[PDB]
Formats: sequence, C-alpha cells, structure tokens
Amino acid sequence: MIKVKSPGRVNLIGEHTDYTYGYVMPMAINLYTKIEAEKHGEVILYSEHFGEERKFSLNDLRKENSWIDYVKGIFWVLKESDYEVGGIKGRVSGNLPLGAGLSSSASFEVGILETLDKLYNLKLDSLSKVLLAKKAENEFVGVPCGILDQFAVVFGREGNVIFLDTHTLDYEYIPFPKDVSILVFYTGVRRELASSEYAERKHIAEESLKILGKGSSKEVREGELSKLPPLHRKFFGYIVRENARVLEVRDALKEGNVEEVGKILTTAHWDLAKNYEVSCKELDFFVERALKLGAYGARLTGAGFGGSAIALVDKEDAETIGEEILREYLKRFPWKARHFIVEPSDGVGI
Ligand SMILES: OC[C@H]1O[C@H](O)[C@H](O)[C@@H](O)[C@H]1O
Repeated sequence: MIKVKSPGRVNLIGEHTDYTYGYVMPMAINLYTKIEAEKHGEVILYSEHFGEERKFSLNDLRKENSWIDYVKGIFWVLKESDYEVGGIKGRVSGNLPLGAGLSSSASFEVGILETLDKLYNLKLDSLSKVLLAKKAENEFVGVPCGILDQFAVVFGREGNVIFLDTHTLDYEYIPFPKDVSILVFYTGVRRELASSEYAERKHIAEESLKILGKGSSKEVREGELSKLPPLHRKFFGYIVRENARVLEVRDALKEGNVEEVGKILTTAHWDLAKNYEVSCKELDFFVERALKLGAYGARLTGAGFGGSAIALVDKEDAETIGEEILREYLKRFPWKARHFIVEPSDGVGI
C-alpha cells in the first residue's frame, strides 16, 4: 500500500493568460486529495467525497460521464504514451473541496498518475507528469484548459509561488512573504455552469493570435490591438495588461513589497470584472469587502463565473476577516460559501 498527497492550487496573478502562452504565477496549497492504494487486476476506487465505489476493467477506458472518467483518462494517456501499467485498488479522500475552483480535477488526476508512477515504478519526470495529466483532461475528459493547474500541483514548493512562462515552460520559484495569509473564499457558486464561457474566451483569444500572426500574447503590445475586431480587442486588451501585471508582481514579491503586490491583484480583479467580463456579483462582493476590512489586495482566482476568490491579508487578521465577510455574505446570497486559510505548499508526493 502507498499513500499519495496531491495538493490543489491557487493562481496569484496571471489569469486567462495560459491559453495564449502568457505568464502565470500559481502556488500549490495545503488542501489535498489523498489516495491510498495497492496493485490490483482491475481499477477499484472508493471516493469519500461521493460515498461510493466505482470500478472498471483495464480493458474498459470508455467514458462513463462520472468522476471515474478522471481516473480512466490517466490510464488512457499512459496507454497512448506507450506505458504498461496494471490496475489499482484504493481509497480517495482528503480536504480539498470539490468544484470550488481550487483544481480538484488537476489534484485528482495528478494524484492518480503519481500513484501509478510509484506502484509501477514508471520513474516519470515532473514535466512529463504535468503534460500527461493535461493531455488526459483535454483529450479524454474533454475539458479545455491550459497548463496552469497541472503545473502548480506538480511543481509547487513550500513557501514559494511559481513564476511560469507557459510558452517556453521556463519557471522560477519566488518566496511568498512571512505572516501574509492567503484567505480563500468559495462563493458556493459552482463555476462549471459557465464552461461554455471559458471555451468562448479561449477560442476568441486563439483567433486573435492568428489575426496578429503571433504565437504568444507575450509578443503582443497594446498598440497592435487596433488590428483586432472590437470584441477580440476588448478581451485581448485584458490579456496584454495581465501579462504585464505578472512581471510587476514578480518584481514586487522579490522585493518583499506586499503592499504593491496587493494593489496589482486588485487592479487585475477589476480588469477581469469589467473588461474580460468573467466575474460575478458574489466574487465582486468578496473583493470589495476584503479591501474595506484591510486586505492588501483581492482577486478572483481561476476561471471566474463563480468558484473562489483570494485575499492577501496579515496572518493574525485572516480568521477575523474571513468570518466577518462570510457572515455578511450569507445574509446576501443563498449559497453554501466557505472560507479557508491556505499557504504555499509542496507539489504532489508521498
Ligand atoms: O487563468 C484561467 C484558468 O482557468 C482554469 O482554471 C484553467 O484550468 C486554467 O488552465 C486557466 O486557464
């Protein structure tokens, strides 16, 4: 029997940049999918979240339109990439909330991959783990996504965020400040409802790159955007400013300038809300109130349209701010909102 712990993730800055090969800055967080498993002739897994066992023969990588598809996708990508692995039997648990925008998909996928890597001695390198997991999600599960989530879950390091160039896959660890907490606020609005909106943004951005004759948004300046159609131009304008914001956060973090990091996150949030049109009133409520209550800055994290937001707050104030906002929020909105205090953590391992 082996036990794997696979973290979720939060993106600090660099939202909706990964599918145009821009800059991102995620961290693994200390909320986890846990998998305890051993070799078996078929695949049998009990999910504590769902309170159920699902199984399949290794022969049977047909989509079933249930959570077991994330497991089949890993077996599929390994087979398609010329690895021979056997079955597993075990239990999936942990404290990472599902469908909250903290990447339980990448957490789970990478956790299963790591379980197979260890049981079957595959000796996968970290980058391979990221690419295989991404490929499973894109091509088997059928969720468009960029590399952000998988990269964080694998490459996370305790006390650090990851500065990543998604075009080249060059990356750098940057220390996160002492006694500054990341307050995570889940709106209780499941973001999966607007997955068509994500696909629309991704498709417009890709089309925009082709119009501009460029391979990455890094190569694009605000002046060239006149060449794009008005809707393409509005959205791409956000992307260009966001790439620049990532580089500024990088410089500010390396100086320990938390106040400036916070200011940039807040600017980014409003740019997302007003120009990229991917926020919602629940998210904006959290951001505005977090700022009034003394956060250095706040921003939605992940795709938007629900899910979670983050606020950078003094460690000794994080619980109080989270509690005060949650209480106000529940009077205003009917959803099962939750708050978590998280810290930058190590990536997947045993
Ligand atoms: O930054 C937006 C973010 O949206 C989702 O979380 C995707 O899975 C990521 O790859 C990224 O595109």
